[PDB]
Amino acid sequence: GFTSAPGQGGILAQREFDRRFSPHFLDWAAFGVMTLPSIGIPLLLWYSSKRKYDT
Amino acid sequence: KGGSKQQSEEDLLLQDFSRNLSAKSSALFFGNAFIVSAIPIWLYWRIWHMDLIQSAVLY
Repeated sequence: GFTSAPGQGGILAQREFDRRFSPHFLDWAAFGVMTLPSIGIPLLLWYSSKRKYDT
Repeated sequence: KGGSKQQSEEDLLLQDFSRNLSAKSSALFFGNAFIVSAIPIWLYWRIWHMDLIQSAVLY
């Protein structure tokens, strides 16, 4: 006798599977660093405002 | 020419305390307003998967 046949199945290429599901962490760190200047430089200037003459 | 000496007397009287938060009170408003607009972008990015570069002009 023959067992049940799952039929034709599509094996996802490792590259395609990674592109569809891989986690981005090093790009996430790099992105974050890239945004850091335009967001923080005004933030540091604002703290300079706090700390020179609002006390 | 006198106005110089009256303003010298006035800012000497200020120098008695000389806190002068006038400008930076504003400067802090402007800078922290920039920060408050900036803070949503980083939270949005990871959760909404919105590339910073594509929306950088919009941001």
